[PDB]
Amino acid sequence: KAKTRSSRAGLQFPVGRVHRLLRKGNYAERVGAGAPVYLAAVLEYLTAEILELAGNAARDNKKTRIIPRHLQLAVRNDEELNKLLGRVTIAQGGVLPNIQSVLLPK
Amino acid sequence: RAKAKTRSSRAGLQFPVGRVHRLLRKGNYAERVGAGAPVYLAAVLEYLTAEILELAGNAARDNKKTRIIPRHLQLAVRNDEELNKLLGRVTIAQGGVLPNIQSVLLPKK
Amino acid sequence: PHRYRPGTVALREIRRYQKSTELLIRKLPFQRLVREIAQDFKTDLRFQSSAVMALQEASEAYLVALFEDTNLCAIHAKRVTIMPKDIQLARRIRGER
Amino acid sequence: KPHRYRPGTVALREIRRYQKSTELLIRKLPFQRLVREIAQDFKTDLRFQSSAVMALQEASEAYLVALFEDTNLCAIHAKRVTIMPKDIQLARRIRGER
Amino acid sequence: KSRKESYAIYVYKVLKQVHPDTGISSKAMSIMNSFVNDVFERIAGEASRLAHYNKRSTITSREIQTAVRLLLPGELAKHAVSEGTKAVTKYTSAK
Amino acid sequence: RRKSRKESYAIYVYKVLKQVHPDTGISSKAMSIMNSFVNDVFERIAGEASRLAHYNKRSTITSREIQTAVRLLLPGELAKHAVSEGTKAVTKYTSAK
Amino acid sequence: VLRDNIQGITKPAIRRLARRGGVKRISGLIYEETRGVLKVFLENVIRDAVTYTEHAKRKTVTAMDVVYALKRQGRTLYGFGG
Amino acid sequence: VLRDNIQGITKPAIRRLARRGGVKRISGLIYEETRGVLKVFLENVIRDAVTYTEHAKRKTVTAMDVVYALKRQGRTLYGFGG
DNA sequence: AGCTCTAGCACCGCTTAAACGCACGTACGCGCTGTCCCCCGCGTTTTAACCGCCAAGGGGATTACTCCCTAGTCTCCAGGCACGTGTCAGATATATACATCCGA
DNA sequence: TCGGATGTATATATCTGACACGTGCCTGGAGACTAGGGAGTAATCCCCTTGGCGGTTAAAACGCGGGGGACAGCGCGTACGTGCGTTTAAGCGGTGCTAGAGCT
Repeated sequence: KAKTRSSRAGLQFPVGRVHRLLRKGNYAERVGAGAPVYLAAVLEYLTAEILELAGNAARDNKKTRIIPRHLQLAVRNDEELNKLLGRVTIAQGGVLPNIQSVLLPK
Repeated sequence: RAKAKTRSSRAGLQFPVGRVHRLLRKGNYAERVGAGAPVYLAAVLEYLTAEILELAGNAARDNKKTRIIPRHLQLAVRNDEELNKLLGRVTIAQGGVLPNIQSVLLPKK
Repeated sequence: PHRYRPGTVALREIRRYQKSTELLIRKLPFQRLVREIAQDFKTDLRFQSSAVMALQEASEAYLVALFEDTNLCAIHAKRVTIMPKDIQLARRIRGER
Repeated sequence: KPHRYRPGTVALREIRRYQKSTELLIRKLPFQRLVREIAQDFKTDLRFQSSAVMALQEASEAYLVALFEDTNLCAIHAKRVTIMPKDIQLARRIRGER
Repeated sequence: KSRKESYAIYVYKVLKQVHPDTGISSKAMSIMNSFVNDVFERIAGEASRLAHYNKRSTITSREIQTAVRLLLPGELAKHAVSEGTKAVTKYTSAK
Repeated sequence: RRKSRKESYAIYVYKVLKQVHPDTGISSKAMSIMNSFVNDVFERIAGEASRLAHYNKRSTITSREIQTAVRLLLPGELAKHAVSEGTKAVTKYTSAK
Repeated sequence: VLRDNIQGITKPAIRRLARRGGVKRISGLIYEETRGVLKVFLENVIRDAVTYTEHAKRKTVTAMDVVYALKRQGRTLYGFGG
Repeated sequence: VLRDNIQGITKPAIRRLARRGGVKRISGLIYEETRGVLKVFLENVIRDAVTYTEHAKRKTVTAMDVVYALKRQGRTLYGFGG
């Protein structure tokens, strides 16, 4: 019986695919076996964080399907995923609802 | 054995194609490096070096100096509109800044 | 008859367009502009339908972001009307000019 | 009565002097202590190459000088001669630093 | 090749683990896949620089951990390092 | 002990200086900047040449990748001259042994 | 040959973009300045995109070509491929 | 041991930097704003520099660590190697 | 080099709602003014930055040795990915609450 | 003040095409074994960072006068917003094709 490296680490992201991409990407002459495991975990964790905040935004909008609007709202409302994705444009994401108080009526 | 002649001298370049070739390989930029790749790259680097040194030498003469110093390099890189675009994100050590004052700050009669 | 005063609907339009995700520029006119520019680099180029949309998404996002920077510098001059000098200052402080 | 230059005259002379020369404007020791103070908060007993402190100073002075140019522009844009904190805050906000 | 590899299945499995009641549009999924690929390239890209700067020839957990400490903001980094170290610990301990 | 050899573009920058300005010299500090500049531009073109090969999933970096990388990274007139210089160097080199 | 299509980007479209950007009031000159700015922006992105197309020896600009151009210019776009 | 050295960067030092930046008149409030901005700038660069030092398991921060930190931060410094 | 057959390009026809030109008001640009304050310019005071020389030790660089870790290859098999499918989430349509703005 | 206008938000129902589910299968991961050198260890060295003393002398700090500019307040006008009638062409549906991306 063969047990996939993803299940050994308790991860969903494919360690094998991450290992193959690390090797095929020519990022270095060699790739330690711990590197794809560690990287897959970081990517899987960051994926959950985005999806978690996006899911909350969806529930707040009484929606149960994540759409680009929820991703943008989550990314821009999160004080640190915005720092990670400050240079990133999200298709159909739009912008955060924001009006400067100087523009509002007295 | 034929007399060894450097690829740079064959290409009529001062920059070492061999060194550029070794770095293109040692840096693992790709699995393989075509023999023409380091020649083309060395020529571009040699040209860009001449471009900055020419303007820097002019700035040195304009400053009545014979040795190029970082000030001359900054004045050259910043006075040229294209070099300032290529090196806009680049800071030059001890280069200072261009001697420009906003006209609105100058006194008026 | 009833009429909304100047800026009343503008505040409503802001909410409408901030609440909406769709592209604000007409798709076909933007595609024509892309072609007009692209043809200068190479004749009879072809564009994937998704490539034109990618250009529009980026162009609208860039302009919207620029208008925010424009608005912020307009507010800094204690003005509410954005002027070309606001765009010029924003583009200058952003480092793209 | 003693000779006195008009307000801003010496400022213009100072601008020329500091723009013409390439001397570093921050004292090395106060900046070096500042670097080690900030560094001591990230990892204890770190050591700094003399050139490493200088590299940080050149970047820091270039960053602040560039920021002051952008700050002067937004101050001038507000039709003001005196730069205010809101000018720096706007420059940083437009620069995407906030 | 004709077959295209995407994180769709894994993003969906993570979504199921996060919010089983919640779905995700194909457009949002495309964004997520592009985000995962971009973050992968950033970490692997920085990991290559770290190895080269030390003239090292292999990417290890230390390079990934350091790249994550450099690219991720502080709390994302601390939590991602905890997740990465936990996953490597379980993997190595499970043997 | 003896210091292990550190490579530098110093002598090549100097030979180019002697060409553009035989009477002009260059301080060690300015030379260090020029060396940093050469290395930075090298890494930028090489980094883009890698992406180009990778985007087409090619295994070899050739003159085509370098020429395209130069056109992308360098500004308009610098690119035109650099492409001309790179082409002239490569074409004449091909005529050699 | 298509020409003078920049004026085809309607005045309300520029207004809508400004409204989304939070602009309450728009000067009559913003429309020409925005078209010029957009013209420069699209020129830079299309120049690089076409350059990738030409290097690939292709005649059709793929959406990935635009993403690479945007990626090179530090404005990476998510949603059109990885 | 070390404390408050951000206040040791003198008011004239900030003035000189502003004068080189072409600023003709400087409000007294700029000094504290500048120290705060300078502090966060140095913190970001030093954090990355120390991270390179730590990954190399070294105890002294080299000029290369600073140059790589700056390069990663998006601002390249010429004249210190690399 | 060769084939495939994708989908990009082109056009017609109809729809309609966005775009436009124009009417006309008053919101807001900003010239002008007042004024007071706070920043400048200078002298005085002073302090710690700087220079320079010496300690010393540690940690960085180097050599030598090792070994255990990864790349390559092979076998294998079931995970993952196009095809198939359908059912139910939100678009569309309708009713209708409820806050905000305007005209008096 | 304030009530009326009135757009936006919310609640309900029908629908539907999109994604959630199922399947076939095959290829790339997993298991196995190897070589061998990169990384890790240990010993060494020395240099360069930290640390101290001395002093001086330039630079910083401190006070002050005062002036000019920050900007509150004002005037005021025209530019820009809103509304309307007009019409424009974008968008959609459909049909044609074939360059040229994709694969071998």
